[PDB]
Amino acid sequence: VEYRNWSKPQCQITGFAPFSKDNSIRLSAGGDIWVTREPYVSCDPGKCYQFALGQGTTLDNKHSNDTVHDRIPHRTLLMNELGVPFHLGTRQVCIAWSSSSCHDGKAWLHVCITGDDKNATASFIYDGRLVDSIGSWSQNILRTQESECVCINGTCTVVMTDGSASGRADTRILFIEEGKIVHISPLSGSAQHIEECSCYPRYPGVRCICRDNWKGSNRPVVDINMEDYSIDSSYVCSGLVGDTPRNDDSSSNSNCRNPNNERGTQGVKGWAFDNGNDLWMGRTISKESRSGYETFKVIGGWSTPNSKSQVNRQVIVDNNNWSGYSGIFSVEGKSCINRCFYVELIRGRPQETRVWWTSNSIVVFCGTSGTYGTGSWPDGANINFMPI
Amino acid sequence: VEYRNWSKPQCQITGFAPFSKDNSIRLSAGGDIWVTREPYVSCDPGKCYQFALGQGTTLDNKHSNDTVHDRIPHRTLLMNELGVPFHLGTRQVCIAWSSSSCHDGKAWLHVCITGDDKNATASFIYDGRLVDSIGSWSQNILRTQESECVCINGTCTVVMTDGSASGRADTRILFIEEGKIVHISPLSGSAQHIEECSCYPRYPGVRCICRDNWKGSNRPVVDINMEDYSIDSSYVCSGLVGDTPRNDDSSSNSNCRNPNNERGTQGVKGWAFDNGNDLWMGRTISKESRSGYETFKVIGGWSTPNSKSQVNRQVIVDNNNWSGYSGIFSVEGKSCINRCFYVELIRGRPQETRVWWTSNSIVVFCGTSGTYGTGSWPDGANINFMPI
Amino acid sequence: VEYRNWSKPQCQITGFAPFSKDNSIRLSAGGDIWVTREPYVSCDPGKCYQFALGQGTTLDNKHSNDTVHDRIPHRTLLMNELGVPFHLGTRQVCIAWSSSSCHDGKAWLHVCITGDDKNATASFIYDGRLVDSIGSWSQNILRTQESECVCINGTCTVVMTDGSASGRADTRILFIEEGKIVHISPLSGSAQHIEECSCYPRYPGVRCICRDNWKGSNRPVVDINMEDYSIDSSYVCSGLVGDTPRNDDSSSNSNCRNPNNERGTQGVKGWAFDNGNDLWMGRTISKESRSGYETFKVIGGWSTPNSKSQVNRQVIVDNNNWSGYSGIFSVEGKSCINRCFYVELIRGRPQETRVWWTSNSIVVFCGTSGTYGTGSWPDGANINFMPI
Amino acid sequence: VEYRNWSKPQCQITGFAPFSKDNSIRLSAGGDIWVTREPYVSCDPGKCYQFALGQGTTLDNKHSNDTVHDRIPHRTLLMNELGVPFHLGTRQVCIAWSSSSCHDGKAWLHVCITGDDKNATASFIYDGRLVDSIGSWSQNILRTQESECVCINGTCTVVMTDGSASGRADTRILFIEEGKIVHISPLSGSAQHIEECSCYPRYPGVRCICRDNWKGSNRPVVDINMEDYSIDSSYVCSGLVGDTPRNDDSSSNSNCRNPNNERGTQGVKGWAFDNGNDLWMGRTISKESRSGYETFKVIGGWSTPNSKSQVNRQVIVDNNNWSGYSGIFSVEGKSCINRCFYVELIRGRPQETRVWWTSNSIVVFCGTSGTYGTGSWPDGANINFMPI
Ligand SMILES: *[C@@H]1O[C@H](CO)[C@@H](O[C@@H]2O[C@H](CO)[C@@H](O[C@@H]3O[C@H](CO)[C@@H](O)[C@H](O[C@H]4O[C@H](CO)[C@@H](O)[C@H](O)[C@@H]4O)[C@@H]3O)[C@H](O)[C@H]2NC(C)=O)[C@H](O)[C@H]1NC(C)=O
Ligand SMILES: *[C@@H]1O[C@H](CO)[C@@H](O[C@@H]2O[C@H](CO)[C@@H](O[C@@H]3O[C@H](CO)[C@@H](O)[C@H](O[C@H]4O[C@H](CO)[C@@H](O)[C@H](O)[C@@H]4O)[C@@H]3O)[C@H](O)[C@H]2NC(C)=O)[C@H](O)[C@H]1NC(C)=O
Ligand SMILES: *[C@@H]1O[C@H](CO)[C@@H](O[C@@H]2O[C@H](CO)[C@@H](O[C@@H]3O[C@H](CO)[C@@H](O)[C@H](O[C@H]4O[C@H](CO)[C@@H](O)[C@H](O)[C@@H]4O)[C@@H]3O)[C@H](O)[C@H]2NC(C)=O)[C@H](O)[C@H]1NC(C)=O
Ligand SMILES: *[C@@H]1O[C@H](CO)[C@@H](O[C@@H]2O[C@H](CO)[C@@H](O[C@@H]3O[C@H](CO)[C@@H](O)[C@H](O[C@H]4O[C@H](CO)[C@@H](O)[C@H](O)[C@@H]4O)[C@@H]3O)[C@H](O)[C@H]2NC(C)=O)[C@H](O)[C@H]1NC(C)=O
Ligand SMILES: *[C@@H]1O[C@H](CO)[C@@H](O[C@@H]2O[C@H](CO)[C@@H](O)[C@H](O)[C@H]2NC(C)=O)[C@H](O)[C@H]1NC(C)=O
Ligand SMILES: *[C@@H]1O[C@H](CO)[C@@H](O[C@@H]2O[C@H](CO)[C@@H](O)[C@H](O)[C@H]2NC(C)=O)[C@H](O)[C@H]1NC(C)=O
Ligand SMILES: *[C@@H]1O[C@H](CO)[C@@H](O[C@@H]2O[C@H](CO)[C@@H](O)[C@H](O)[C@H]2NC(C)=O)[C@H](O)[C@H]1NC(C)=O
Ligand SMILES: CO[C@@H]([C@@H]1OC(C(=O)O)=C[C@H](NC(=N)N)[C@H]1NC(C)=O)[C@H](O)CO
Ligand SMILES: CO[C@@H]([C@@H]1OC(C(=O)O)=C[C@H](NC(=N)N)[C@H]1NC(C)=O)[C@H](O)CO
Ligand SMILES: CO[C@@H]([C@@H]1OC(C(=O)O)=C[C@H](NC(=N)N)[C@H]1NC(C)=O)[C@H](O)CO
Ligand SMILES: CO[C@@H]([C@@H]1OC(C(=O)O)=C[C@H](NC(=N)N)[C@H]1NC(C)=O)[C@H](O)CO
Ligand SMILES: *[C@@H]1O[C@H](CO)[C@@H](O)[C@H](O)[C@H]1NC(C)=O
Ligand SMILES: [Ca+2]
Ligand SMILES: [Ca+2]
Ligand SMILES: [Ca+2]
Ligand SMILES: [Ca+2]
Repeated sequence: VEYRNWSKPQCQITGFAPFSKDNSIRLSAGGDIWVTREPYVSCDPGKCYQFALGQGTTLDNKHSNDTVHDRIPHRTLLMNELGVPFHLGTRQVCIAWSSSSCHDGKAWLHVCITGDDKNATASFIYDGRLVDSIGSWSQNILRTQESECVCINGTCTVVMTDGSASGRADTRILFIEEGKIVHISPLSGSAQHIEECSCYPRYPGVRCICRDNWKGSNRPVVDINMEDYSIDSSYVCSGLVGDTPRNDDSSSNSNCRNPNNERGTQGVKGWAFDNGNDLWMGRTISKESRSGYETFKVIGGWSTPNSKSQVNRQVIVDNNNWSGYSGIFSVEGKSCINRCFYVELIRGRPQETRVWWTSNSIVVFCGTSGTYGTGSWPDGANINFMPI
Repeated sequence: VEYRNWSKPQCQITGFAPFSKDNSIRLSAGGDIWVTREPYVSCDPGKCYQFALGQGTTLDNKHSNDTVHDRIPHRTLLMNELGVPFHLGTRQVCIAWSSSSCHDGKAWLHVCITGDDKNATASFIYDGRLVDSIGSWSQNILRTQESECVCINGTCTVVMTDGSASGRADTRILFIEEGKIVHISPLSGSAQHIEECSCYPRYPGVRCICRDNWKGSNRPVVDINMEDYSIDSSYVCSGLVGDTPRNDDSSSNSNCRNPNNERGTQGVKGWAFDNGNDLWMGRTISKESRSGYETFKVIGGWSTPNSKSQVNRQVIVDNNNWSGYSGIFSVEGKSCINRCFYVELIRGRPQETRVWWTSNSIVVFCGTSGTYGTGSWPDGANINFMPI
Repeated sequence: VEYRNWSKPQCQITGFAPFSKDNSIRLSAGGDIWVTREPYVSCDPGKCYQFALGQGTTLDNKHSNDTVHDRIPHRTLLMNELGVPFHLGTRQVCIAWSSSSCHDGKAWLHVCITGDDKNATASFIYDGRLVDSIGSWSQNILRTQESECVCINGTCTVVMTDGSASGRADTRILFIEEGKIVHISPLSGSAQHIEECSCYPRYPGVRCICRDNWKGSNRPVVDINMEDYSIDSSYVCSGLVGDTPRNDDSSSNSNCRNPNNERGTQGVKGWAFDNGNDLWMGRTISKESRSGYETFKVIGGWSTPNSKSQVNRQVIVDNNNWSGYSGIFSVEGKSCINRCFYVELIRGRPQETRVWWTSNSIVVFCGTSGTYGTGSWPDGANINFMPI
Repeated sequence: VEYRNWSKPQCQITGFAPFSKDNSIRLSAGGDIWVTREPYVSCDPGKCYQFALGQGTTLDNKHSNDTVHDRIPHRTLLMNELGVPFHLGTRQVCIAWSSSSCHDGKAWLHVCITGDDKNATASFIYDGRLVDSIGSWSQNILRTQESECVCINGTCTVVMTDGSASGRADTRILFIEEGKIVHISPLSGSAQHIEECSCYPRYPGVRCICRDNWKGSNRPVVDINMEDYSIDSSYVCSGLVGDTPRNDDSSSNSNCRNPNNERGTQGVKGWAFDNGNDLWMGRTISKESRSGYETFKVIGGWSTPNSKSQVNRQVIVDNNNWSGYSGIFSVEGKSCINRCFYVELIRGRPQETRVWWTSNSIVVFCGTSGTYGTGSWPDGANINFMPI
């Protein structure tokens, strides 16, 4: 087996087609299913896997109470084949309240963070064994992507942040070979706050669209040079911005370089990718809450500041339904690299108070060069039918 | 591994022998089992798999209420080794309220349809990745076989329909290579309505026996030429007709060419196959409801219009028990290709109203050249023992 | 992979050592576990599997009521790796209320009998496909070994009986190559009634120790010549007889040739094997009921009529606990063939009437050339703790 | 596949990083999970597995009552991939109330002890078959490591004891090749009582840190020469002793040679390993009970009698939480052999009497040459939420 290089052109897509749905919450009402959040998808050269951070409990279980909280020692990284719900036979791959995983063509890398808020540990597990670890450098919630890392020619890269959630933080980009950290680069460029990067291979480098939790409702961009380890960063050009919260479309802005200072505080993990001058992106339908999910192409959204002409919109989850995090993953085809995305469908607290837990299901779409119709694929559970 | 060509003669059979039974509904009364309908079977070169469309819920689960409905966003294609019940570790292969699957000798193809009735999307997944998609062409419930597609020399074919369920519709035959649609041929010939084809390899081509939901209780036949993509169609000759509803045997007719206009509206998915001038077929025992199931050979049933001489009858499910959809699948043996079939055993609504759900189990038989006895192999659940 | 020839000498054993226990009934009180009976064990060249006839239901399930009955259409052959309890993910390999399975070194053969008492069907499934079938020849409960068949050089043999349970019956020995019946030999010799043979390879032939349900509490022997298909039969010489019911040790007899007419009617499946002039055998401890289980070597038990000197006794299940069927299986070692056995531990009806079901667990022992101690390994469930 | 030689240098470590956690008890409150104790971890050349002794029952099950007891016939060795909780699909590998397992590079060896206290049997299972067995030599609870054995060049060694738990006993070191005992060496050296050895490869030999249940709160050391089968033994030099119970640090002693006679009776399974003159070790935080868990390096802890200079302490489980047994396992990396350890987290009786059962979960850490922070990773179940 050979290392992945991702050295094919990006598939020319017309939009996205339905790929997977796990129905986790509906099933939790009649079966033993893990409580999770922060899911993502990543594929080895043959097949795709779904990941999520468990809460060390199933849903119909008194331990599900108060699982809205982000970090406990019992959170572990769950990994199943895509479409297999997180049942009790699910393997816990490592201890983690923040994680990233990727396959370099030969084996899986998992980056797993756990421990005290002020002094966390990131473990690097490769081909089923612990190879390296690093401790918190800013003593303030060391944290990473919550989606797939990217490997080119045996070197994988992952973005990690330590420091304030609402101010200048310390972001670093790690380069990892067979689980061993070989280089660490500081963030450089004009992005002012970076969290939860959704990264994809863009040979010969890697590109990430992230979350600015401080001053921007426009999404930061991080560009990683795999050859000399140099880093650059900026903001997505599109005037149709990707974060939540954000201003409405008529009053949102981005200049490609700075956070827009428009309802910039807080945010949600999301994604986007460039195609020439244009941009494919997803976002919540609601500008204030994690409700609904839509994708579209912005004409000039990559190259033209404040561009707002969109086309090829698709509703993924209608605005009467809860969404959550979303992220990108890439899949190598015969002659091109396709882009896919997942969206987290969060149920329970804080939005739905009949129950005491917080969990999620997922829905997954992949780029297509063919044609498609319309629909909406929400979580689908009836909150009144759930164990509280 | 090589592409399948199915280039062996058809096995000479004397009837069918018991092969598999999953007992899904009996088990659902004491375990967490998926609610499903529209099951089918298909084998890779090594082993057989059972498929079905989940309802995004288990049976003992409040979400099982009102699962009689055909199309919701939460339906997904389930896939297990044949004989493994749909428990919570079952993989959901794609999002689908209509589907077909087949293995070309190298990898699995799944065709999965979901979304809005008037604007559905068909996804084509090959070797674990989304390769193509197509949108609705008549804006009226794009739909496909609900049984295995057939591949010869790396080209797979699947029959799809869009348009009226009770009038002229738009049926097309897709040719697919490694997940990519390479050609689409319109239906041609004298079949006037085509749904839910049960197809089998008949080298060098493919033959399908389908459901006419409009004017015929005789089953349409679709012949597919894999070399030039040409299509022909007609109706099964046998005067013992295969649809439900239908006239009783003394007053049923087929002329091989036209729908018989005998209780033609509505129908059920079924199968038949030719052996020279003769026909092997199955059908429900009841002529008006999906109750019981029988198989038999009709002498001259392939070649002689209105032939009604049967022999080698076998009861599969006695008429005091519910059946449902049925379909064919083919299995390559050492020197010949065998024909097998499955029967969907529907329990719950609308026929049994003590419970609020609709689900099924399955029973499976394979052609034999040996001898056999008699029996009946129904679902076997006691409706009074079930969670409602 | 090559066909098995079993052409190594038999292991010299000093007794048996603990190998496996599944604890099915204890687990059934807190988990979804199949109701089964008539288990057995068989190994491919790499690993062992446990088999049993399911009753189409789990134990904590209203359908478990009245599972004391032997034959219903919902019984299927279950197959797991040895030591994996029959949970809901268990594969049902075929439809069967009587079965036998074996691996020829290349693939599995399953012989599965189901259908009407007076007209049953045996299906032969090889390498995952139905290859042959045969119908009842005496119209009276066609039935087979309920333990492993034996294959030498690609030809597998299995013993089947059709006819009276309490009088002359029609026993036949089938020879099967890759699932295809190639020859059928009538029983010959002096055994007067043959059921439920426990067979083992004894190169160049196969030897079976069976159950006489008519006139003998001494066990019949069937010898199968794999080269010319000839059959011989007689009775185990040992004066310590293996069936239940039977006379006490002081008044039991066997002459090697005829049924002993000592509490001969009824019986239980059991096993024995020869070592030179001596005999290793197991049996219930109770002479009248399926209670307890013991193994020992009878000096001259193979060659000397009415021999009663035993040595190397081991209690497997003490007499205060229920047992049931037992059978032999053989395992190829580096330089010899080992013999192992399982015993079925029956719980519920008819002996324990607090509950309405009948099920079993298993315990498994293997021949050893080493040393060992003592113990008792019964089912271990508390009938008062069970769902009724 | 080749035999393991473990012929690489030991990894230089700075401490330990989080590796795995199974959350067994939390999950048991909402799912069917095995009752277990005496867990351990061992890896084949590709991946790691978790083992434990089941109690033949799930936790939410009336049979979980009184599972504090050490030895019943229903205990079996469970084996899952590391991180997969012991659900109902878990394989029971053999019958055992004491065990050890290891992989020699080609196949798994399991050593399984069961039966009567005064006459137990040890079974040796290699590559899925029973190869050897040995009976009790002192008629007083034959028992072994409860952690991984170690194989070099096709010879596996395991430490077994028979005799008094509180006085002179009979300890022997077995040498095993493909499951067959080829040599047995008596314990030699100055260790006066040996139980539950935690062994690791230290090419060309094997080293074990054990439990003295009689006179020492310092841990015995056993050195095994794999070339001539010679044995040596002594006690860990460190004045910071590893057993529980023990004296406080100010008044604890070890002279490297004799048991210290400081709260020597009783004990708990634990581990340590050498790095030059220094010692890495773990122990409960409490000196009297199985509460808390800490690791640290003792400068001169291997070579300097009574050394008490520690550095690089890490809390693994804070002292407000229950621990239990702990043990070492070794993982071969690209250029070195790493050392890892697991901690058993015991819940229920005798410490927590709200419930009537005794079970455990596990947490697992691996050596790292990188950096790390702080935390505590206890079982995490709320005893008040548990089925009693
Ligand atoms: C059947 O399905 C197809 C495919 O999904 C669908 O065609 C699509 O329709 C949408 C909506 O009209 C198109 O996307 C739009 O493109 C225009 C530019 O041409 C944009 O202006 C639109 O954005 C505005 O309107 C949106 C609401 O529709 C707002 O949310 C947004 O803020 C803007 O105000 C939007 O991007 C899309 O291009 C086509 N896709 C293709 C491939 O043609 C079709 O309509 C469906 N038919 C029915 C009747 O369901
Ligand atoms: C033991 O099992 C065997 C094998 O299943 C069984 O033999 C079969 O019997 C049936 C019924 O007699 C045969 O099928 C019939 O064939 C005749 C032509 O020879 C047809 O006329 C029959 O059709 C008419 O009758 C049917 C009801 O039986 C009606 O439903 C139908 O509409 C027609 O009116 C029917 O097809 C079959 O050929 C044999 N099979 C073989 C291989 O011989 C046997 O009877 C069983 N024995 C017992 C006592 O159970
Ligand atoms: C520790 O375990 C060992 C191994 O299990 C055990 O040694 C065995 O003891 C039994 C019982 O004494 C021996 O089997 C006996 O052999 C004699 C002939 O030498 C027979 O006469 C015995 O049969 C008679 O007695 C039986 C009851 O014991 C009756 O059931 C039977 O009907 C006969 O009347 C019996 O076969 C066996 O040979 C040894 N095994 C070996 C290898 O030595 C030992 O006793 C155990 N120690 C203790 C004290 O538990
Ligand atoms: C963030 O995490 C890091 C890494 O875990 C942590 O650094 C570690 O701190 C501990 C505690 O200070 C160090 O271990 C100590 O080393 C000294 C020798 O230098 C020993 O004397 C200590 O033992 C004494 O004190 C213990 C209590 O701390 C007693 O239990 C013991 O009996 C002795 O009296 C102890 O071994 C360790 O070396 C460092 N690790 C590294 C690699 O630097 C750091 O403190 C954390 N920061 C915060 C604010 O949480
Ligand atoms: C399944 O859902 C149905 C429909 O919601 C439930 O029956 C309804 O109950 C409401 C309120 O009690 C009535 O007003 C409706 O008339 C009922 N609908 C029908 C068509 O009868 C039913 O209770 C649910 N079943 C279960 C087991 O919860
Ligand atoms: C198992 O089934 C039997 C038979 O139905 C049940 O026993 C019967 O219960 C019915 C219904 O109340 C009574 O009318 C009969 O008198 C009973 N028959 C006998 C033979 O006593 C039994 O209750 C069922 N067991 C369980 C646990 O449901
Ligand atoms: C677990 O088993 C114990 C022992 O049988 C049960 O406690 C006993 O209950 C009996 C009957 O009331 C008393 O007479 C004994 O004194 C109790 N034993 C002890 C040690 O207290 C207990 O009820 C069982 N637990 C559960 C949850 O069923
Ligand atoms: C603390 O909040 C951060 C993360 O935010 C959220 C959320 O749903 O918004 C979920 C995460 N949950 C987990 N990954 N477990 C957080 N991240 C962490 C490390 O808590 C945020 O990005 C600010 O730094
Ligand atoms: C709408 O009815 C169609 C299908 O019919 C039925 C039925 O049990 O008859 C089940 C399917 N259920 C699913 N495949 N989910 C339907 N087909 C669809 C696509 O709904 C029919 O063939 C007429 O067009
Ligand atoms: C009818 O009884 C026969 C079989 O006996 C028994 C038993 O526990 O004794 C279990 C079987 N149960 C199943 N195998 N299912 C039977 N065999 C059959 C075919 O019923 C007996 O050997 C006489 O013929
Ligand atoms: C009897 O106690 C021994 C073992 O003790 C412990 C314990 O938690 O301390 C658990 C074991 N439980 C199991 N291994 N099942 C015991 N060992 C046995 C064989 O009982 C001890 O080391 C003294 O000899
Ligand atoms: C869940 O925990 C909360 C907070 O501690 C408490 O207020 C509430 O009563 C609990 N709810 C349930 C369902 O037990
Ligand atoms: Ca923001
Ligand atoms: Ca019709
Ligand atoms: Ca008898
Ligand atoms: Ca001690």
